[PDB]
Amino acid sequence: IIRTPETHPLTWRLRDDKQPVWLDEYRSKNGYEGARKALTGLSPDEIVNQVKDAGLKGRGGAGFSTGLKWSLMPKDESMNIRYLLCNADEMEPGTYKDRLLMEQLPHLLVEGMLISAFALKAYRGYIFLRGEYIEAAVNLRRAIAEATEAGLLGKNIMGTGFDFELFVHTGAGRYICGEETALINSLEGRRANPRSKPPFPATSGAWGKPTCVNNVETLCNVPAILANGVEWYQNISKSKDAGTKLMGFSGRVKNPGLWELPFGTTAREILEDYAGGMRDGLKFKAWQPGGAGTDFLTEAHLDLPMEFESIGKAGSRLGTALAMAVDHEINMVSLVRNLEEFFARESCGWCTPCRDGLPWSVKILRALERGEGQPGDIETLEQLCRFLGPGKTFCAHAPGAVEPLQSAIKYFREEFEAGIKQPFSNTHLINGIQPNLLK
Amino acid sequence: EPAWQTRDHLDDPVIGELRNRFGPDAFTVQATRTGVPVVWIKREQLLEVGDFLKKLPKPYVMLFDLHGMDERLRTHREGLPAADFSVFYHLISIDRNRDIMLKVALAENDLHVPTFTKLFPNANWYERETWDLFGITFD
Amino acid sequence: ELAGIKDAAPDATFRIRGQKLAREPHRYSGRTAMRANISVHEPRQPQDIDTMFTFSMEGNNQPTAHRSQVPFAWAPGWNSPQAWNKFQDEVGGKLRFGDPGVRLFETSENGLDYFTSVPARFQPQDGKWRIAPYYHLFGSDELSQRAPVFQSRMPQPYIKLNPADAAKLGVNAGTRVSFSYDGNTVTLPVEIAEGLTAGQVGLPMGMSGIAPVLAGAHLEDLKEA
Amino acid sequence: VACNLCAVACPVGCISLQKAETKDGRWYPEFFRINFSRCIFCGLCEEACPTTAIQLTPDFEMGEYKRQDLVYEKEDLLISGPGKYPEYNFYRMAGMAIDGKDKGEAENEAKPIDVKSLLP
Amino acid sequence: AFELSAAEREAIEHEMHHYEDPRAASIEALKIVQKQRGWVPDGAIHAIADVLGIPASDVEGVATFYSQIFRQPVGRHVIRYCDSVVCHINGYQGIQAALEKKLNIKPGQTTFDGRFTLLPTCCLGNCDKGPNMMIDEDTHAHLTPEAIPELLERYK
Amino acid sequence: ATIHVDGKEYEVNGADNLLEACLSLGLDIPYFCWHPALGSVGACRQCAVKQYQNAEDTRGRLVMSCMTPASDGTFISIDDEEAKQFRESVVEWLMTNHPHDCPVCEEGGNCHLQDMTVMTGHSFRRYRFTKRTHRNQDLGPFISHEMNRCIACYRCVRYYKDYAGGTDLGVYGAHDNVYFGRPEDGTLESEFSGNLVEICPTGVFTDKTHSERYNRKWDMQFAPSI
Ligand SMILES: NC(=O)C1=CN([C@@H]2O[C@H](COP(=O)(O)OP(=O)(O)OC[C@H]3O[C@@H](n4cnc5c(N)ncnc54)[C@H](O)[C@@H]3O)[C@@H](O)[C@H]2O)C=CC1
Ligand SMILES: Cc1cc2nc3c(=O)[nH]c(=O)nc-3n(C[C@H](O)[C@H](O)[C@H](O)COP(=O)(O)O)c2cc1C
Ligand code: SF4
Ligand code: SF4
Ligand code: SF4
Ligand code: SF4
Ligand code: SF4
Ligand code: FES
Ligand code: FES
Ligand SMILES: [Ca+2]
Repeated sequence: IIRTPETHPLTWRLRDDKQPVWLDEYRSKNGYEGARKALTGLSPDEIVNQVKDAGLKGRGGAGFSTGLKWSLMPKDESMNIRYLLCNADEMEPGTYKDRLLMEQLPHLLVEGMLISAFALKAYRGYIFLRGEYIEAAVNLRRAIAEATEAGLLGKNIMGTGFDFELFVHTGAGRYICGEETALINSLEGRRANPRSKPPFPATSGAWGKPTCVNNVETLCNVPAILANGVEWYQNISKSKDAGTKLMGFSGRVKNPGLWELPFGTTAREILEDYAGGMRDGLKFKAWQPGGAGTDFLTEAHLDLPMEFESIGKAGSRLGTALAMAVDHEINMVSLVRNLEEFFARESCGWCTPCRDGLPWSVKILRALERGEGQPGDIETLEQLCRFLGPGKTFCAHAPGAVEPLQSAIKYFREEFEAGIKQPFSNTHLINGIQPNLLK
Repeated sequence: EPAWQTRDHLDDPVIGELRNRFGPDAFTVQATRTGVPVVWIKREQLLEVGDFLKKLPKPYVMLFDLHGMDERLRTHREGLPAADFSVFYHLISIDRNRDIMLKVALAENDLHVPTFTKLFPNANWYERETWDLFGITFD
Repeated sequence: ELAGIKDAAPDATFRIRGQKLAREPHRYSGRTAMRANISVHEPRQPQDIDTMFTFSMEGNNQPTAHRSQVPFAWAPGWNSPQAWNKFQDEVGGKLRFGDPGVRLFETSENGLDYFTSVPARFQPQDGKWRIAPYYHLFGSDELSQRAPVFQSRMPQPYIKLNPADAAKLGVNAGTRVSFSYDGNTVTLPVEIAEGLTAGQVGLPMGMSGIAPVLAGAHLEDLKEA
Repeated sequence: VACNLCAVACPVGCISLQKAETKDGRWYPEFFRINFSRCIFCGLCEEACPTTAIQLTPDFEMGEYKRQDLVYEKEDLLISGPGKYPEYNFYRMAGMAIDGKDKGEAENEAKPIDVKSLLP
Repeated sequence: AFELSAAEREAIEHEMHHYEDPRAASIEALKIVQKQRGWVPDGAIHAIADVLGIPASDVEGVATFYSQIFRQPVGRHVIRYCDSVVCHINGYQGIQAALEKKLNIKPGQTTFDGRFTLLPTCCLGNCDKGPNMMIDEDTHAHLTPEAIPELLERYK
Repeated sequence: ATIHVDGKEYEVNGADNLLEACLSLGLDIPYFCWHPALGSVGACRQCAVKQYQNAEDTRGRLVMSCMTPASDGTFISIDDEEAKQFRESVVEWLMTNHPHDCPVCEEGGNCHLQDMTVMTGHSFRRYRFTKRTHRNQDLGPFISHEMNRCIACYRCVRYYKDYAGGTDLGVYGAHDNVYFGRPEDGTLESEFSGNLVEICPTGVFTDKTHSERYNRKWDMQFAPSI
């Protein structure tokens, strides 16, 4: 499959031997042209408005528009100290797009942070990276050294007077650190408890200073916009969500992989025309569109375009757009138990409903797995779904935790009914006391 | 609706009869869980209300109870007339199978009520006990 | 000058709608068994002719009672120290009818003059040790050291020395030195206080055997025992 | 466990007791006296006991010559067996650690997990 | 008895050069101590607190918060197998059973000779090549239960 | 500022949050992690009410009264069915790991968690699984430590570190194994560490000097003194 630079702005310069692209090869293949144009011929407000009217949305999984997030930075000239953070955590199960993005294209991320830091007037930049991406860390550090030697980073970048210093902050292995306020707290050397918003990090983020946090893929989408223009970016696809997106299917398919597709590409083309469909002897049962924190969908939802509004209207989320396919051999109770065990052991412990209700769901699903389920367990799971939604917990970790549970209860309830075998028993008999026989 | 719900009993025909006889501003209807219509009557209209209830088409013929209450320490007196003490009169009409609780508010210094013995003779001992335990004088 | 103490608290005739203020809660227990070993007959309740409080539960402790002296916070449904929220006008503010206590004096219209007695600088004289006061929250108070639970929290009695003074005396940290004050030789172990200025020796005030009036005094023949 | 629930639930207020603690950390009454000249034998203390320690037994022959001898101390109340509830033990339910029962050894309780453990 | 080495201390100060607050180098200081000594001992918390100028309670809370900072002693090699949803679909349980059979230990435990420490871990970002295992610095994908003891013999 | 609580109009301070404004009016909202001297953090998720956009609104949304300002023209409901159910669910979740310890606990009869368990109306247990446990620490001669009773409301660490300025108390651990205490056994070094016995809404931090000769709150003869 040919990857022209006009329709594959991110992955057209990948090498066929899966090797990283360094500074000379990157600059030979139209590298740092958008950074040069932005830093020389464009004001920071012009770059912010260009990203805004290009329609670039957040690729972290929420779909918030990046230009509006950049526009809510304070207009006071007294706040000269500003921070740009790259959320290179990518700790969601089913998500592997940032690893491919910086393990073999680090200079794209470096250029994107350079452009975003000039646009945001960000004096410092940090790449909050997970500790498990060692090769990505090595490639990013080598690319930072190469860009500093070439004058692309440091003091007096391109002679324009703009000074930008970029660091890589390798994390210590916790899933909640991907939350942007928890990311800021972890960057400050604290426990990664998230923060209540308002105030948003644009007003008071890292060390009280104005801070903008963006995903790896958004910052990789930035230089293509700055180099080729807005009119090219809006004409990539005829959909509401502008630009391309890294989509792909994972789990017992013929080609579990990663491709760059325009928005509006239906999930059946990703599963069959790209991933090759299910493996031999396996039939399709369900799929999660955007990682471990999204609602399950059935075969009837496979003919749906992978946009935010289209997947949102089906009772799920687009998320990271890396779908995971479940075949008929996988029990839904075991899968949801694995998901909830992950979500319960990756809680940050701050707020009560997640911290004290995800283990209850884990224990209920464990009881349903071994057939020790008792009546009222699924009603308890449904109430845990209802009372861990948005606004009930301090952050959005627990709504994403309870989305697969409620989608599996909705679509595959007969597998959950099969675990309830024992009668309900919470009390043991105490001799000499007649119990209250509640009918 | 459960039997313990708070009701004002404005659908009671005695409330409408008292509205048509004494006027809407003459007394205050209190919503309680007693199950009975509680009407706060002004003191100078107490014997008139007693005569009117005794001369109804289905009269209130029995003074079920008559006693007092110290309202000085009562903090939750919302929707109630200002009172330091109060005297309540529980009256039963057997023909209607209904009953009504009249309440007379009293200040701490003017603790005197017109006596109820000309309408119901059990008010003798009831008012003697109310004077004994609360200090309310019955003229 | 002490005429304001009359308005500190209301007198013993103060009542809340005729009743006194309760010292103990309404669910106080054991009344017919607290003294049953001494005598099975219940004694007379202790009368308080001095103040408006009573030695019983037959009193007023309503959160809406018009008073400033609250013996304890309790509300129906609020048994914790969060009942003080019920006892306030607004939560975290003042008491509902004013906090107790009255200032004896107001701010004067005119002030003092400048004190021209500027002292001379501290000169470390040979053979005399200025007693620098050291205070401890557990131990300096006269009555708090008598509390037996404090002796685990009360520090050991040391004496503080400068590194230069300790090197001049040839003493280390932890060794015992003896000093005579008013013809009384007492020995104490030594810590090395780095921030203490030379020519001074540091004594913990209010301790066992160290009176607080020793602060600012001088010491003689402070030597290793 | 000297929790004083029976003393406060007594409508006569004829129970007096004081909490003491052993070196292992279990609670017990330092003393326990009931003024049986005041007690109305209403069983509210037994109803309020969360350990089934205090019990009302089928015994009515309690006549006395002096009223001071109707004050029964802990020596006159503590019997050698379980009484009407032969198997209930509160300290098997409680989370407090005592002798013979460390943390996590009670009913429906898991072993304590250290914060320094390597598991996520 | 703990004492920070000179190289550890200089690396810590170079880390606090990167931030406007010295507290922000606590995670990387703990990681430096962990890389030098395998884990973070009890006195390392007070040493890092003394160097950084922050209380030791915050350093202990950070060390106990993060799963990749080990406050208990581990073996010379740490096996971390993914147990998330995609590797559950790809069958990590056979890999875990093979690991428990070869090492004769449960997850979270250490081999009797101190060579291997078996640990579950969250998604490694390699779901398209699952199941995945992460030994000390190397990630291994496309795992099979037959290749587990062959793979384990190259880590002496 | 004008608020409407359950259809009744109230005049409050717009600079206050909804929880302290509603507690100043005499209304009862359960809460754990908010203190008047410490401020609002939105941790325990117990103070939930239902806020409406306007007067003619029926759906609403669950907000937290400690984290919501009591601005002018606010419309909230405390006795809403969903808010009551969520507050009872929060008490139930806190009660899943709580030890059966009230008779042998020095906070009994003086416990904020007891009052809020009764206030939310939660008296039936349907959780049938195990409860997490914690070892205790020796915190010195004044404070007794019992970490099984913790509800992870972060009042102790907020008071001790932000307010009192102490250094040796902190929060350690993770998802449901959060531990509140010292990094090692030793005496609490703050001169105001004794306020933890009233700051903590549970019996984790208790007056050991009182715990020697312990008696319940209802059995005390109290006086106002200096
Ligand atoms: N590894 C991954 O990529 C993971 C991604 N996610 C995604 O995270 C999403 C939730 O992200 P959150 O940040 O918790 O929620 P969110 O949707 O509220 O925030 C997303 C972005 O929008 C910005 N934003 C929203 N409203 C704003 C306003 N009024 N003013 C200023 N900025 C505003 C935030 O600053 C943030 O950068 C989920 O939809 C999920 O798909 C979740 C888990 C893991
Ligand atoms: C529990 C949780 C975990 C998250 N983890 C990540 C993550 O690992 N990587 C990421 O880019 N965003 C993550 N996010 C989303 C961020 O909050 C935020 O949307 C993102 O870092 C930047 O937004 P953007 O999409 O505009 O770039 C997470 C959100 C939540 C609630
Ligand atoms: S939902 Fe609450 S406890 Fe869970 S990760 Fe978010 S803030 Fe932490
Ligand atoms: S039975 Fe006796 S001791 Fe027990 S509560 Fe009743 S009166 Fe008190
Ligand atoms: S007898 Fe029962 S209720 Fe009374 S103090 Fe002992 S354990 Fe508590
Ligand atoms: S802290 Fe409160 S709820 Fe917990 S055991 Fe003690 S009294 Fe009971
Ligand atoms: S120990 Fe007490 S104050 Fe601290 S978080 Fe736990 S319950 Fe709250
Ligand atoms: S689920 Fe195992 S690598 Fe992602
Ligand atoms: S008091 Fe508001 S969430 Fe805790
Ligand atoms: Ca006196």
